[PDB]
Amino acid sequence: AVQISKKRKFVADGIFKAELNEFLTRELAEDGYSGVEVRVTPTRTEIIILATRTQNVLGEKGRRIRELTAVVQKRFGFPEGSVELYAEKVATRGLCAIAQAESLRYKLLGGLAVRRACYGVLRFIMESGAKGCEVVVSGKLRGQRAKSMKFVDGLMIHSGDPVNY
Amino acid sequence: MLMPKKNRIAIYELLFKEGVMVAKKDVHMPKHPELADKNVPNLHVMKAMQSLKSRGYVKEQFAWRHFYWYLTNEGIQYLRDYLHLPPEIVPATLRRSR
Amino acid sequence: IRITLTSRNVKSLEKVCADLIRGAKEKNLKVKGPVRMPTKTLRITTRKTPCGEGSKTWDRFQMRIHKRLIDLHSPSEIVKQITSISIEPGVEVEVTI
Amino acid sequence: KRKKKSYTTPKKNKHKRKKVKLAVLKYYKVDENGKISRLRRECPSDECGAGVFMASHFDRHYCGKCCLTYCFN
Amino acid sequence: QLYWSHPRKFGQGSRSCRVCSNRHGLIRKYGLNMCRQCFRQYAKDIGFIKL
RNA sequence: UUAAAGGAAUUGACGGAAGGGCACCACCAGGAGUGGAGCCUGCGGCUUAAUUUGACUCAACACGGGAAACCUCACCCGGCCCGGACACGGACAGGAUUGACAGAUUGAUAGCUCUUUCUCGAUUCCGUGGGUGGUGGUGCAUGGCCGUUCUUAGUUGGUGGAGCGAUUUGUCUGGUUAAUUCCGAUAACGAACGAGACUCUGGCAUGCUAACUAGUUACGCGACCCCCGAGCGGUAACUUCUUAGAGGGACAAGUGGCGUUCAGCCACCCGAGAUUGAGCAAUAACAGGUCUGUGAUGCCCUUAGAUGUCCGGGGCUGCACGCGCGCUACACUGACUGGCUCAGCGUGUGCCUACCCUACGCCGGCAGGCGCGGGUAACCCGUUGAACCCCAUUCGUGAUGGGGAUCGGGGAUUGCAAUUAUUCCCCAUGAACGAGGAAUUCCCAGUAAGUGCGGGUCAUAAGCUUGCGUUGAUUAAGUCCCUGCCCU
RNA sequence: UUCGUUAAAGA
Ligand SMILES: [Mg+2]
Ligand SMILES: [Mg+2]
Ligand SMILES: [Mg+2]
Ligand SMILES: [Mg+2]
Ligand SMILES: [Mg+2]
Ligand SMILES: [Mg+2]
Ligand SMILES: [Mg+2]
Ligand SMILES: [Mg+2]
Ligand SMILES: [Mg+2]
Ligand SMILES: [Mg+2]
Ligand SMILES: [Mg+2]
Ligand SMILES: [Mg+2]
Ligand SMILES: [Mg+2]
Ligand SMILES: [Mg+2]
Ligand SMILES: [Mg+2]
Ligand SMILES: [Mg+2]
Ligand SMILES: [Mg+2]
Ligand SMILES: [Mg+2]
Ligand SMILES: [Mg+2]
Ligand SMILES: [Mg+2]
Ligand SMILES: [Mg+2]
Ligand SMILES: [Mg+2]
Ligand SMILES: [Mg+2]
Ligand SMILES: [Mg+2]
Ligand SMILES: [Mg+2]
Ligand SMILES: [Zn+2]
Repeated sequence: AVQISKKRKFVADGIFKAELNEFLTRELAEDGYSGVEVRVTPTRTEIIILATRTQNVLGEKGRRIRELTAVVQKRFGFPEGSVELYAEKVATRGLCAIAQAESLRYKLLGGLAVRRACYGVLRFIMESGAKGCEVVVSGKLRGQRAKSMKFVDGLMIHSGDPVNY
Repeated sequence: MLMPKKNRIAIYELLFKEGVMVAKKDVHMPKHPELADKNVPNLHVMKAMQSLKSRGYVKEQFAWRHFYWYLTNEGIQYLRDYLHLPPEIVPATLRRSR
Repeated sequence: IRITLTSRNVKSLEKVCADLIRGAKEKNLKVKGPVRMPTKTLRITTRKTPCGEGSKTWDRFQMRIHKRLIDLHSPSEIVKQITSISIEPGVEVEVTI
Repeated sequence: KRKKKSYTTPKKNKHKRKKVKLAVLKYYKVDENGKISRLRRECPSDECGAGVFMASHFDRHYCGKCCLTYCFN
Repeated sequence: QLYWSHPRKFGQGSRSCRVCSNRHGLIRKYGLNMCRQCFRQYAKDIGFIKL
């Protein structure tokens, strides 16, 4: 019945991807959040959440994932159970830098001081097969002026195209 | 200031049927779009949900314009007080999982 | 009867095109060519900064929307037979009879 | 800036609307210990005049729920 | 009550942003509602690349 | 009275110290200009009830995509509402908490208040704590992002020499290059980040792959001049033209000279190309800007007569003045009229909250209106019949017919509302301006400049900006004198 | 040719 252009439907889908991904990294900051994958299918719209700790996604008895299914379906326009969610456990914890920063947030919140936390995440990323990391923590640290503390080990490529992948 | 008697019981009936409430920031000042599920647009919805988020019943999340309300286990334990009025019915969040 | 494959990534476009031609060669259907549409590009120029300090330095964001069309004249039963294909989500399928 | 907005007081401190009536309201009049006599005027039949009585005025009559206003010479 | 006069069907005041309602900064007519302050952060997420 | 004063020596940082390099954001040889005149738009000073504010050398000054009639709006003037969550608690009205017609006051038919008195019913009203909000302050508290240093080429570890050690050599006398890019000399050897390499685009080509949403040769339908088998457009095969996938193709390879065996420069040819333009871009700093981007945030102010949010006006535009980016001209290589002839990016609809792109016919001189049609797009605008340019006439060195600023009258369009800002069209008034002093900006080939179109805000909507096309120069291809930066 | 001052601390 209704239709829009190909030049606008793709950017609407991309805004949907960014909306869902950043809202799930808002509300699912408790467990280890890595990313989402959404398959476009006209029968059942499948949304796959790649998470490091899948226990909070699965809930107690399959409650939180159905609640987030209701969250998606009661605004984004998918009645009668069209959107279905599926979780994926991520085995490599040290691979996802988003999960590393997400765990570093909760370690820096409840005590666990900055030197020890940075050397801990460097040791964990270096243990998990990575060639080289660089953890930079900036802000007000034990004073007034913002001390820029950088920590780097291994090998790192900064310039060119293949930095992004 | 008196909400009609159907209003609060209808929005609580919707929250009991689903467990997830959704609204936007648009309280009447640029434009008046009604709520996609109910009769009152946004302001009475926010006034009804601020009492639930302020008593520690329903969690709150925000997605760039939109308030998404999150049901809690203790949220259901305090919605037992609303469940004084109907019989004991579990909503379609806690009962079963397909 | 035509089928439009509208794609976001050209590598997955060529992969699903090779898969479709590989699955369509063995049947007794006159398979027409995957016609290369011109690439759509939505360029957006951005100030790079919330406050105006420095030179007029502009972000230049782009997309590369690709599009292919095939012609497979067949009855609707054969069309629904060809329709069931598992696909990468970077490609969208439309049919037109 | 350091702009100081001071109360120049063009107008005095005014009072808000306060809803005040008598103690109780006797709408109906009892005659001969059982017959009910009506003094005030009812509201016309526009899904308002079921038990709603209109307001008294020198030449107007005003309804409470749906705000129907009637006039007569 | 008269809370909403000025019916606001046009102009700068009608355009409200999807991200933070920054109606002072402009909102582009691209089938899109951003600020240019947040489109920079979210362009690589919605599918725009610099090249 | 004091817990240090001091000595060599090491690394930063800093010099109004020296040496060597690099840079058209420096110069040379030039081009285009600006600064001269008018206008457009920001900034300062005035004025104002308010002329909201941030930014002040590059690294502020058509920048906040900042083009404001109300919104935007944060500034003045006057007036509504609380969205005052939530806990304890006062009256609790023998259930009376919120909404308003008529008249006065107010722009208002704000029940804002008053006279009048109907209605809704345990969500109330008031107090004490607490929470919310702010384009309020603090970017010299902050995050993120950007700018600048710096698109310059510079940084670091392992083993080994020197030193007791901090440290140093490696990372360098010289040559070359855009480069700490290499060659060389070598107490240094293999290495790493950065530069290259990477990605996109442009240039060439295959009968490699292939197309009724793109064309071509013949052929048919079929019009037209000579009439003589010819010519010009309208309506069965192949990708050469259009589009896009892979692969190829260029590497200073070949020759001669300049150079130490070198690293590498110069002339020619084959070649489409003897190399195009961008993106990303280190170690590390500025106490650079942004709290006026946010539901990013620390601290301070307020929260009922509001620094919250609306409503109605004015304002950012306001003028003796100075400054900056730009536009128009100062004409005959030209202005006017008529004819002819060529594009390339890209945009466009019932939107995840308000909306187009426009063909055809008629009317009107025009700005415009009316009816009807296509397009959610290589399909429809559209074989984007653009401007510049080319041909013919007029003008004839006169502030002239160049310049069109200012100014009056009228007519159309959006918008609820255009007047002390819309915009467009017609008539008329017709200024300075005679190629611009001191100084100063950008630039090395499809490049400067002339010239038009498309996107951004948009409804009305570009003189700004981002991109695309047409025509298309002069003169260098060198240097440390001026300036700035780097290294030792 | 000339161009003044910026404490105590804070790694
Ligand atoms: Mg920092
Ligand atoms: Mg920090
Ligand atoms: Mg900090
Ligand atoms: Mg600080
Ligand atoms: Mg600015
Ligand atoms: Mg708008
Ligand atoms: Mg803005
Ligand atoms: Mg000494
Ligand atoms: Mg100007
Ligand atoms: Mg200024
Ligand atoms: Mg001034
Ligand atoms: Mg403000
Ligand atoms: Mg601070
Ligand atoms: Mg030793
Ligand atoms: Mg050294
Ligand atoms: Mg082509
Ligand atoms: Mg860097
Ligand atoms: Mg919060
Ligand atoms: Mg203020
Ligand atoms: Mg100007
Ligand atoms: Mg709009
Ligand atoms: Mg006049
Ligand atoms: Mg202008
Ligand atoms: Mg200079
Ligand atoms: Mg001192
Ligand atoms: Zn926003």
